[PDB]
Amino acid sequence: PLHVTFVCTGNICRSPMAEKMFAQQLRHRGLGDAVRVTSAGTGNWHVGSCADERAAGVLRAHGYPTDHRAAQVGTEHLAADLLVALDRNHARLLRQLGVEAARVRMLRSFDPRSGTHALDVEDPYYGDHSDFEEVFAVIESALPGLHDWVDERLA
Ligand SMILES: [Cl-]
Repeated sequence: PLHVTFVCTGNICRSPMAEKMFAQQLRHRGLGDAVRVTSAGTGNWHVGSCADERAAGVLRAHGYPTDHRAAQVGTEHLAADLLVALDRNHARLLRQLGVEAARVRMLRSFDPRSGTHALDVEDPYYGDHSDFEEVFAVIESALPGLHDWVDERLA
């Protein structure tokens, strides 16, 4: 059972959205039981909390699940086959956490339009609904490449 996890700071906005969106797609693709998808944060001040409301609101609006319980990065996540970081600071930390460079990758690097220098997924925490809608757009735009990665592994 392949294991892919998404990582941001608080695990209440960006990472949780990626997790659910990806999970959903995997389900549509009949790959539900082949891949395990989670998300965790580098910080510990939101641990156990539900996903940010504005985040849930956008997921809901697009028909995605919103059930979520924030977790801090732990042994569980550090053991995933692929750690996907939302921005480059998350990437730096997972790296300092012991994960080898190759198992750590930024979400946008999977965007089919991405260049060599991956882009951060801007944090929408200090904005409103539209900002999360934007983040959804950015994430949706990146996931396809993550699917290519999964397909390859499952083969
Ligand atoms: Cl967050």
